[PDB]
Amino acid sequence: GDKLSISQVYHLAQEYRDHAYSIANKIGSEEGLKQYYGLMNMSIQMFQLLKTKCTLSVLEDSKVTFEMVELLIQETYNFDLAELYISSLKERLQTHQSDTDLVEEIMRCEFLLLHDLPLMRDSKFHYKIALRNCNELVQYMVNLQDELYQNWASVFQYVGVMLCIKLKQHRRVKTSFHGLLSQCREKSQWKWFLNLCYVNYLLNERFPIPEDALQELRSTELHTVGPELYAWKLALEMVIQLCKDGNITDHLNEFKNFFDTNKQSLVTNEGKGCVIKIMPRIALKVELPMIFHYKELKNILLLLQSVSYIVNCYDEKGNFSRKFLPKVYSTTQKLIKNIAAGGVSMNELDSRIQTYKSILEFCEFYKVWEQTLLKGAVVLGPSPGYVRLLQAMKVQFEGGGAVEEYTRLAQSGGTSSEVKMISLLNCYTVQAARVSRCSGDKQGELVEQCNKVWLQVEKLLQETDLQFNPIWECTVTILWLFSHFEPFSWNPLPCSDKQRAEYVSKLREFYSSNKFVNRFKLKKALLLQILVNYLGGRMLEHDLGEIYAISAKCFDMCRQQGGMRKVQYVIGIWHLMNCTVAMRGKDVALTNAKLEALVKQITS
Amino acid sequence: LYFQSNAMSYPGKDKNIPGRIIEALEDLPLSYLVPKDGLAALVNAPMRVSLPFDKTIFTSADDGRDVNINVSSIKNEAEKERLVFKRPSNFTSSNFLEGLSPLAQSVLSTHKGLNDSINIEK
Repeated sequence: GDKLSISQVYHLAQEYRDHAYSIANKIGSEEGLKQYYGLMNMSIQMFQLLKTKCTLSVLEDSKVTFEMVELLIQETYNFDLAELYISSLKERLQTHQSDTDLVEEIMRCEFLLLHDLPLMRDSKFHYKIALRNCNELVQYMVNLQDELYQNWASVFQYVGVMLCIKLKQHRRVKTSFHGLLSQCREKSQWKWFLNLCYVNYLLNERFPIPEDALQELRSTELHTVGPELYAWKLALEMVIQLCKDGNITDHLNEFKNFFDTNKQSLVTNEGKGCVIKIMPRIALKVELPMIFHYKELKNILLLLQSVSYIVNCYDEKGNFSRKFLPKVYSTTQKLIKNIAAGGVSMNELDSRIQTYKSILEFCEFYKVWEQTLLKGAVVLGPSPGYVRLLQAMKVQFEGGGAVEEYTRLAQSGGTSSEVKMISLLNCYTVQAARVSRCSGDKQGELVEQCNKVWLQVEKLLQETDLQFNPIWECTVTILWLFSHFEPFSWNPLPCSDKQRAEYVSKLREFYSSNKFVNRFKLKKALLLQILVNYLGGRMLEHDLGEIYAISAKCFDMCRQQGGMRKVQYVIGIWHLMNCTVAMRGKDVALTNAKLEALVKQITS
Repeated sequence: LYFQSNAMSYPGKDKNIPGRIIEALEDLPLSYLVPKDGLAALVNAPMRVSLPFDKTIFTSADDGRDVNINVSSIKNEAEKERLVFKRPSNFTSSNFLEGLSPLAQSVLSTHKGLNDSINIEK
């Protein structure tokens, strides 16, 4: 029969695989896809040839099985088959474990069984099996006083956490992270890595970040953790500022200094990933190509910076976004076009391209969003609910109310809480506006809805980090006061004297910090800045000179963005009074004229 | 309650225009609330954590082992073993045998019938 040496078959299996990796970035048609998988097929079959037609030692069997199964996991849907090979390997290793050093191999079998296979499966049923068995494994290993098994137990505690995340067991995740982190050596690369996983998970869910995790993040040392993981730290610190609408100047400068001194490290290390040596013979490789590669990282940072400036809109900060989102877009297009091997699966490159495409979708989305802010009209879907949010806002802009649109969006299960809450707040604003202008007949159906929608806002806000976002906290205060006090509404909702003082006290904090001449500081969101000063000027200011100066500023500020004419008109009524009281003839004339001009535009 | 505004007359007061601030917001989305969903996840993915296993095998030059190399459409359990490769969402680009060793090329050609590879979507 036709024969080859055992090493020749092994090297052929490797050659077929490594050659597929070498052309993995060159698949542009069905033909190329057939050839790519034709190679992988041969590689797998050659590996199978070794396992079925040869007598392999435990180490040989381990190596061959791992390389083969690696392909089953990354190239195929044959997960059950992969699992059978690893399970078989595991049982064989256990038979020789007494007289042969095989711990490394056994632990890798468990990693494939509990981490790699379940994640690729992405099945809830198998996630539960994995989590159950993983906890069983950890329990068994912590009972071994040996340092090797103690460290391995830590790795699989981390696997368990990742399984909890996929199962969306958020209370268990937090509990597991804390228990996991508490057992790690302090100021170690391993602990700081896990803490980064923790913070990122919390940000993904917009959960409040505990103080200790925050301090742990800030204490992360570059020279202990390496330039790759530190870039991730810096990125996360940027996202934190973005989520709280904080200032990013300091955080930008940190990235700047980081790049100046560690650019070369990222470029020379590009592709090789990040290796965390937990112990001798316990090394974890971490890959985050968007963050670990220099070009990809700057591209992400430029996106985050631009998103942070969207709300600014009309000023120099806004102009930055309009200028550099196109750059992010074009850069991303080139990253897709010039994607390289290797030697990684075509399917790895495929997932990276999919993420690149999402970035393109973010660029378009925020382009539309910034224009909507600027013009007061709507003319992507990178995240759930974004498309129908823009559609709902379009209806509201057209005086359609869009209650049903917002309500349905706030009720869908796939949408983030942030989108749900934007929908609920706009919905509350509409309903509160209707309570004000509608007759006493429909007042009954409108106030309950206000109270209903409001409790929903409070509930979601209380379980997100938005409660610590001053823009969001101020919006809540403003909307409550507008809906509970004359002359901001014709029919204010009922409230206790304690509630009034509560919200009036919140207003005082935001207004004293953001008055037209400290984390009460609001970004220069035009509409927000005007409403807070309007509300503060009406409720908190007594001096005529101060009231006039504020009303004048509010009045004039409205011109900076479209869609502000009805707001400006109401502000105009207020300013006219202040002119009338102050007996300022010239200012009465100009203000009346401006009101007349606004009426003509509005009633078109 | 009394306020000077609603008491005194002004342009548009008789028109259908909001005279109080909450009514002015009925057709104005609070668009300064810029959603940030997906951005944190963008930092977090794509991400891979793996266990590198670097151990050389088949190094003994004296090794004498060699290998004999000459070797449905209904829902079945046998399809567990039959390989199904992953249809990718994208093409990674807008003759792949080139570079293969002669032996690799020869074995590939001899077993061309076994290359009726099935590619499927999730």
